[PDB]
Amino acid sequence: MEVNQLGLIATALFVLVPSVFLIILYVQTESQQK
Amino acid sequence: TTGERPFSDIITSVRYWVIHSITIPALFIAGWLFVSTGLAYDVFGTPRPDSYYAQEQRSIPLVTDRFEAKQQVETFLEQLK
Amino acid sequence: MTILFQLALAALVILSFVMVIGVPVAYASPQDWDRSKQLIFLGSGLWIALVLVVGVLNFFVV
Amino acid sequence: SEGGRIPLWIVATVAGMGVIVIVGLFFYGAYAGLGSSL
Amino acid sequence: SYPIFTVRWVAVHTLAVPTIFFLGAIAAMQFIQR
Amino acid sequence: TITPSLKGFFIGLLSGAVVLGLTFAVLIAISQIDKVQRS
Amino acid sequence: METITYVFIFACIIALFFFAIFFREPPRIT
Amino acid sequence: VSGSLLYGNNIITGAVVPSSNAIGLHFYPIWEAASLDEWLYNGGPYQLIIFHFLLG
Amino acid sequence: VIAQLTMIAMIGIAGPMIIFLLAVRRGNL
Amino acid sequence: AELTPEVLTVPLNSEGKTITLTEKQYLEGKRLFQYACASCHVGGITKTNPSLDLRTETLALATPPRDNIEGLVDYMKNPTTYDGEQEIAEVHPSLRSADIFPKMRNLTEKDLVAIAGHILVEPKILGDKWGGGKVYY
Amino acid sequence: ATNRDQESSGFAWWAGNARLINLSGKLLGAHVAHAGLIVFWAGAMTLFELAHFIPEKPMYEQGLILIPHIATLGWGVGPGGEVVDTFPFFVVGVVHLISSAVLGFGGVYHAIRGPETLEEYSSFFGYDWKDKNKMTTILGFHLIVLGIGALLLVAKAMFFGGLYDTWAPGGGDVRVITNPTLDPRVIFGYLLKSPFGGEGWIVSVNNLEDVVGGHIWIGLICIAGGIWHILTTPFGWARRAFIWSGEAYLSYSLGALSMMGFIATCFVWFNNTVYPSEFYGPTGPEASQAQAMTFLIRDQKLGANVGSAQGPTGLGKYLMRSPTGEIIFGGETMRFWDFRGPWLEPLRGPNGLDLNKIKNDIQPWQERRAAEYMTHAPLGSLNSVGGVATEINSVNFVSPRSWLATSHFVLAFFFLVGHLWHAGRARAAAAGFEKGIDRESEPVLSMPSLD
Amino acid sequence: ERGWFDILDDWLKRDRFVFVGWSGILLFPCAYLALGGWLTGTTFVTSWYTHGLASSYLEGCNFLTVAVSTPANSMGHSLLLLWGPEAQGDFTRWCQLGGLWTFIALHGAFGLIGFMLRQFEIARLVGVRPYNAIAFSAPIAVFVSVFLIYPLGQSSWFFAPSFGVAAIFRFLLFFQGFHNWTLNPFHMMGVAGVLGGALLCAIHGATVENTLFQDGEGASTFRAFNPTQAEETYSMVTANRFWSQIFGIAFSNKRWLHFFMLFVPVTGLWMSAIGVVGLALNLRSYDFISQEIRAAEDPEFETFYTKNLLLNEGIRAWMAPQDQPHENFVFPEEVLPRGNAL
Amino acid sequence: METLKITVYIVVTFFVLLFVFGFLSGDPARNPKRKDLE
Amino acid sequence: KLPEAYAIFDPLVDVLPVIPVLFLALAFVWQAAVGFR
Ligand code: CLA
Ligand code: CLA
Ligand code: CLA
Ligand code: CLA
Ligand code: CLA
Ligand code: CLA
Ligand SMILES: CC1=C(/C=C/C(C)=C/C=C/C(C)=C/C=C/C=C(C)/C=C/C=C(C)/C=C/C2=C(C)CCCC2(C)C)C(C)(C)CCC1
Ligand SMILES: CC1=C(/C=C/C(C)=C/C=C/C(C)=C\C=C\C=C(C)\C=C\C=C(C)\C=C\C2=C(C)CCCC2(C)C)C(C)(C)CCC1
Ligand SMILES: CC1=C(/C=C/C(C)=C/C=CC(/C)=C/C=C/C=C(C)/C=C/C=C(C)/C=C/C2=C(C)CCCC2(C)C)C(C)(C)CCC1
Ligand SMILES: CC1=C(/C=C/C(C)=C/C=C\C(C)=C\C=C\C=C(C)\C=C\C=C(C)\C=C\C2=C(C)CCCC2(C)C)C(C)(C)CCC1
Ligand SMILES: [Ca+2]
Ligand SMILES: [Cl-]
Ligand SMILES: [Cl-]
Ligand SMILES: [Mg+2]
Repeated sequence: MEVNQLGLIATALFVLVPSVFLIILYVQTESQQK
Repeated sequence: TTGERPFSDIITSVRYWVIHSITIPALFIAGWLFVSTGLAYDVFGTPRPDSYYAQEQRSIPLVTDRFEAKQQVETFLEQLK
Repeated sequence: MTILFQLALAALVILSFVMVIGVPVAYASPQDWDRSKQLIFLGSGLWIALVLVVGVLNFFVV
Repeated sequence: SEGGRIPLWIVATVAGMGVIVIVGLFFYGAYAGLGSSL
Repeated sequence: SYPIFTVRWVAVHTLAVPTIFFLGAIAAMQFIQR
Repeated sequence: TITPSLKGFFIGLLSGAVVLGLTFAVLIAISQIDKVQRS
Repeated sequence: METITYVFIFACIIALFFFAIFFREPPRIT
Repeated sequence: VSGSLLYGNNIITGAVVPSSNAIGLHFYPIWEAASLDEWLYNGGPYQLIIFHFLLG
Repeated sequence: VIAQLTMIAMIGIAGPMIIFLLAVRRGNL
Repeated sequence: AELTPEVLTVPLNSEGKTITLTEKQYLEGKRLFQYACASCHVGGITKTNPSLDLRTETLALATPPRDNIEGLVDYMKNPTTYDGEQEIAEVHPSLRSADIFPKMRNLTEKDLVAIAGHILVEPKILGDKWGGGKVYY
Repeated sequence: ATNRDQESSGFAWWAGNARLINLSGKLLGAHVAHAGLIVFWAGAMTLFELAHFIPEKPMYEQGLILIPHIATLGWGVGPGGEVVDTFPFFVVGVVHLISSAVLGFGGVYHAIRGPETLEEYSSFFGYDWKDKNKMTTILGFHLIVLGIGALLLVAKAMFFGGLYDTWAPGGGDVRVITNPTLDPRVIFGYLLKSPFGGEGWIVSVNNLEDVVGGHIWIGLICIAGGIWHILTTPFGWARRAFIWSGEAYLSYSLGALSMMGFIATCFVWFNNTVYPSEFYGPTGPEASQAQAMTFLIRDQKLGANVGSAQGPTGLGKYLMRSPTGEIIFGGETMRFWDFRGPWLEPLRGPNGLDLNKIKNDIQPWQERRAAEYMTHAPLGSLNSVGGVATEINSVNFVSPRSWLATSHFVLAFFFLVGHLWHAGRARAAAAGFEKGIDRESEPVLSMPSLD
Repeated sequence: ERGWFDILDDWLKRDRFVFVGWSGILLFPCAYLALGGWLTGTTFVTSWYTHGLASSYLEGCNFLTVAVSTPANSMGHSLLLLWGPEAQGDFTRWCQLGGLWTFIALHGAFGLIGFMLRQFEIARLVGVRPYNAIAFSAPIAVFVSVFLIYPLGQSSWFFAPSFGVAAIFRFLLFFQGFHNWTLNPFHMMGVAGVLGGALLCAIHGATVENTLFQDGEGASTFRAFNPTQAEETYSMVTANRFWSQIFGIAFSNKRWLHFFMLFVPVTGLWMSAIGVVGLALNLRSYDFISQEIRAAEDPEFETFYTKNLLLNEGIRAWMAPQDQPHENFVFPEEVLPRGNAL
Repeated sequence: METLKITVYIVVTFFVLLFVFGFLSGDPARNPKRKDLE
Repeated sequence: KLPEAYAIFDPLVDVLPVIPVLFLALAFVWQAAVGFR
């Protein structure tokens, strides 16, 4: 299909960037003192 | 409670109904006559069933000019003979 | 027989209306139940009678 | 003047029947005159 | 014991008075024939 | 020149000023007549 | 490549369901 | 009608397509078809899915 | 038309009448 | 616009004679048409044969001509195909087939005149809508 | 006043009839008065329909649902379903209306005057919901009663004039059923038929022999079951399987009635035997097929070879094959090829619609019937404007099939809802937590954590 | 300090049956006029000159079909003030030009402003956090995007929704046929937020109602609650276990639960507002280009998407001449798109 | 395809029997409170 | 139509089927009379 050839990178960064932001925040939360 | 007379007190009292067996029917009748006399049509400019089209006309009297719209409407009304 | 019929049927309707209001009021009223029970018996027998009357006279008016 | 003279259940029954009558008229009007399609 | 003409009274009548007038109008409308 | 629509604008301005004016006059008046009890 | 992307995102969502259910932070009464 | 991603659909356009009008309300389980190719052409997945779903 | 509205007027009033009569007479409502 | 005597004036026959229907006749015509005809002829079309409509011009080109009261009334007594060649009372409502189309049993000559008049007046009001079908709804 | 407020009863006004659960006399009043309401409606509605009825119009053009029921029983109708005598309708209506006075009398009496409870008054009429044997006994009585009803239908069919048979040879007519189907293979064979297309379970019953024989079976089954239940008490497994309370039995009956509602919906939508199209109008399938028939006829009259006519899609314009090869009408009506009707069947051969019969044997009465049904398809608006949603005002029509199907779907659904509500409440109340969780004995607090 | 301002403040903020406040001065006249204008128009006023439509009870319309209709397209985006150059102070003519539409829209808008301000004011006086007003920002975003921004991006107020039941339905079908608005992911988020909000509402109500503590002897359980009671009326713990075992996850935090109940529908509506803002400029999600290229080259290629576009094309051609009378559309029978038979 | 059919029929019958006999297995007794409901 | 002898009762007959609904409404009037206790 003649899709937009940037759709792949757009979707991939759309998922990855905020997901990564959240994982960073979660993981640095867990490692704080109990 | 906020200080006003309870509604149930008011609407279960004789005086309320003395007032309102007059005022309510009067208003209802006034609305009725507002229509039945045809005054509503005149006030609002609503076509009567015989005033939508001239006898042989099948074209909508659509307003097509912003600033001469008033005149346009008046002309459409005039063309109803 | 049309006079008999049309009035027996009007009387059936009228009595029915009377029973419809009267019976529950009687059943639930505290006083005068003695007079009521007999009035209800009378009304009921008369209602049944009028039903049968209208029913018979039907075939002499249709 | 005195609150309570006319029982609220009567007020409700009468007002309610009035509403039923007027709405009923509007539905009759759906089948007659303007808007009746006839 | 209780006031009659209050803010509430006014609010109520601003709605109720025209309402009855309009219902009367529309009722009249049900008998209009083309 | 004052066109009909400028005259209209002025009429609207006056009407709004009148409505708001009478509203505030009335509310102030009522507020003065029906003061809250304190102390 | 589009299809791969769509199915990938879906699969990530299902895996997410799995972790969100079986590896949630447990609710604790204090 | 193409419903699947690999046959040219995206997430918004994609669907499992309803069974054939020729079938109507006839029960069309896999075993009533002469083949899976037939089952697929006539929209058997739709019936299987919606019946299992509604039960479930 | 007048006859139909008269009929539904008597029939319609019958129920509330039952209730009203019982309420007036302190009946077993 | 009004339902004037002129609108209600329709051809009585093929010889130039007209008849002026009353408003009550027009109403009766609408009512009876709805009662007996509209199930198939709603809005002037024909559901079981859309090739043939109730437009005045079409009725004019039917054989015998049906663009007048008489033609339509006769049709209602003895319907034919559009060319007049075969009598179709057996599959079309008529007085002649009131036995198999029971709604025609209580239709009087007056009723037929009223229906015919409806058929001729309606297009004078509705224009292309009459016999136009869904396109003109 | 006993138990007629919330403080004493535990039930608010809006749940007021729950105040009646353990007051068998008043509850009897409620039930009898209600049966009064039902019979009242049957009678008054019948009289209204008759008063509004124009005999030379089809019933289905007149918003009639009860007269069609009476007519289906063979009363007041002759060949083709034509009305020959309106008097039977009048009788049915009047007798129901009169009977309603009686039921209402007993109902009002029991409800406000009679004994509030019946147990001290009578051991036979008194009952305890938890008394399993008394419950199965009363159930037994009612089963015998229903069986007698079904046999009343059989009696009407066999000995008192018969039933309207749309399938009657030479045309629909009232017919006495002399050889009802007794073969259990056929009768229960219906019960084992698929509910899907071309099978349609019990809704597929297509001849009065099967109907009457079926009612013979059901009558005997119901009477036998009634006797069984008078003479027995519930077995151990049943005792351990059910909740035994008023609300529970209510819930079971609600479930059953819901099921029955949906069944009736499909029955009136698809079946044209016990719901003759002469009285109820054509089914949707019937009307779609009737359209196809109509235009096949029209175009063939014009000279079309309808067998060889290829449509825009490649499928036959008029005729095509079903998925099993049967010759069927084409176009969208392809979906309705399972339709069967007296006006169409003469055109049916071993392999489906027969092209030579179509070419040579279509009778004017078939053209008439197909046109009539096509133009009385069960489509219409809520304000009863007949036809598709885009049709103009002109025709005052909604098919009786639509009114009855829609009404009964709505009713069946809310009764399913009622079933869930009352079954769940009966469970919770039986277990003793219908009013909420014991703060000092919250079950979950004694359960181990999930993680 | 005890000047007239503070005395006025005193009276305005008196605890009465209908609270007034400073916000009341904006809200009540504007809301009253908006509603009154709607009732007046729907009862008595035509749309003959603006739309070629009847729209009032007076003309024979019913509650479903009555409307206060938008002005003629030729009016453009005129404020259409009674005293403006169009009506020139003539009330009858003003009604006939569709003046009641802008009347209602604008009084409506300022009225919504008044209502939200009312929410803030009351929240402040009672001493609660102002989340009700914040949540109310979503209805406002919808009203503003749909009734104001949208027509402002189009040719005129004419294409705004008319204030009427059937008119609003028409607005829906127009958006399908012309904007393919269902295909728009902002609308999809709107849908998710609305249906999701209804789901949360239903599920939360039912969960609370079915995990109640028995706090009375009554089988009707509503009386067994006291407003001033300290204790939770239902069991969070039992509810949590129930949904955890049924659905896999469950709320464990009531504050989170209720904030989520705010978040979901408000956010949904806001997303839909953004989409409508796009539609103001005809910046639609109408097509998938890859789909069109494929279908253009391959006449055997069909999806529900292409089918829906056929539906849209039908809507446009069949409705446009009567829906847009100012265009003077004449579509010959032969140009009308139709399938076989129909 | 006949084997698939038989397999599915058997599976369905199996799970259905589990459902029915399961609810027949003293289900009213399976609650945290009052168990004696027989 | 009803048999001619009964024609005078047409208006009553026109009204009868709606009566059952009135019983539901009656239940509320009654409840109103006892204050929905
Ligand atoms: C099918 C409809 C129906 C029926 C049959 C009943 C039956 C009954 N209700 Mg009711 N109920 C209903 C609907 C119905 N309900 C509805 C819809 C509601 C919600 C609004 C309630 C709410 C309700 C409550 C809250 C209560 C009842 C209770 C009762 C019972 C006692 C009534 C009483 O004490 O009368 C007192 C009233 C009167 C004496 C006034 C007159 C009433 C009579 C019956 C009217 C008869 C009119 C009729 C036209 C006469 C024809 C006679 C003719 C044949 C000769 C009674 C068995 C009560 C109960 O449970 O008792 C323990 C109770 O507390 N019901
Ligand atoms: C089995 C149910 C049923 C059915 C299928 C019919 C079918 C028909 N009736 Mg009948 N009718 C019924 C019950 C039924 N009626 C009852 C109980 C009464 C007594 C009030 C009447 C009184 C009646 C009259 C007086 C007349 C008819 C006529 C007609 C026809 C026109 C109907 C119409 O126009 O609807 C209009 C549609 C409505 C009014 C909408 C109904 C929607 C309801 C309120 C929704 C119900 C929802 C659910 C049950 C409530 C649950 C709430 C939930 C929260 C729990 C039609 C053939 C007419 C006719 O043509 O006769 C020849 C006619 O004149 N009917
Ligand atoms: C299911 C319906 C039903 C039930 C279970 C009862 C139950 C009871 N009634 Mg009630 N009753 C009913 C309907 C019902 N009634 C009706 C409709 C009316 C109005 C006519 C009355 C009027 C009534 C009165 C006036 C009295 C009772 C009382 C009694 C009790 C004693 C009856 C007796 O001793 O019979 C013994 C048996 C006979 C006398 C012979 C019965 C002959 C029957 C009618 C033959 C026909 C049966 C046939 C199958 C019915 C089909 C009807 C169907 C079409 C609906 C008893 C508790 C009494 C009471 O409670 O005392 C305090 C009492 O005084 N009832
Ligand atoms: C309304 C009528 C009615 C009612 C309420 C009952 C109720 C009762 N009967 Mg029954 N019974 C009836 C009529 C009725 N009977 C009739 C007419 C007969 C004669 C045929 C019998 C013969 C009968 C017997 C012989 C027995 C009962 C028993 C029982 C009790 C438990 C039955 C139960 O658990 O069913 C649940 C049903 C089952 C467990 C059967 C298997 C369930 C399958 C899987 C359901 C399949 C149906 C499905 C929904 C699809 C339908 C179509 C299908 C045929 C393909 C119970 C008290 C028993 C009892 O305890 O006696 C004292 C008992 O042994 N009854
Ligand atoms: C045979 C059928 C049946 C029976 C006998 C009962 C009997 C009982 N149910 Mg009910 N119930 C049923 C069906 C039935 N239910 C169904 C189908 C539903 C699904 C909606 C429910 C849902 C239900 C609930 C939710 C509840 C009950 C409750 C109760 C009890 C008290 C009922 C009460 O007092 O109502 C009083 C009656 C009213 C307040 C009037 C209701 C108004 C209805 C919804 C509108 C009617 C619309 C009408 C058909 C069309 C419009 C007409 C227009 C004039 C308005 C009672 C034991 C309560 C309970 O749990 O008791 C333990 C209770 O809370 N039931
Ligand atoms: C606070 C409540 C309120 C508000 C916010 C509005 C707001 C609006 N209404 Mg109004 N309206 C209200 C109450 C309100 N209304 C009431 C109670 C009525 C009933 C009488 C009306 C009746 C009404 C009508 C009949 C109409 C409006 C319309 C309008 C709009 C245009 C107003 C305008 O142009 O003002 C301009 C004026 C001001 C903004 C006031 C300015 C005040 C400044 C600060 C003081 C300066 C004035 C100065 C002293 C004058 C000197 C001038 C000199 C040089 C000659 C506007 C959207 C119109 C509309 O909707 O058309 C579509 C319209 O036709 N309204
Ligand atoms: C605009 C205008 C303005 C103002 C005016 C107004 C403001 C008026 C008001 C008025 C209003 C304010 C209206 C009235 C009303 C209402 C009505 C119109 C009625 C109704 C409803 C109903 C009919 C009811 C019924 C129903 C429902 C709804 C409920 C329940 C159920 C029932 C069925 C009952 C001015 C002048 C300044 C200026 C210019 C313009
Ligand atoms: C058949 C016969 C008979 C009939 C009888 C019957 C049976 C009737 C009854 C009666 C009925 C049975 C009626 C009922 C009633 C009343 C009403 C009219 C109703 C209502 C309601 C209301 C109006 C409501 C209001 C309120 C309430 C109270 C509370 C809350 C609020 C409200 C608003 C809801 C007669 C005699 C005629 C004769 C002929 C035929
Ligand atoms: C428990 C109660 C309830 C319910 C009530 C009831 C449900 C009762 C009933 C039932 C009923 C259901 C009663 C009644 C009515 C009926 C009657 C009263 C009868 C009579 C009939 C007659 C009179 C007929 C006549 C006719 C002739 C025969 C021919 C044709 C014409 C005419 C129609 C005239 C309520 C809710 C209130 C609540 C409280 C308690
Ligand atoms: C007349 C008719 C006939 C016949 C009929 C038949 C013979 C049928 C039947 C009979 C029968 C035979 C019916 C039925 C079924 C039964 C039921 C419906 C069952 C149910 C079940 C249940 C419900 C149970 C529950 C549960 C279980 C599941 C488990 C555990 C727990 C419990 C137990 C709870 C025919 C169709 C041919 C035709 C038409 C007409
Ligand atoms: Ca005129
Ligand atoms: Cl043409
Ligand atoms: Cl087709
Ligand atoms: Mg009208």
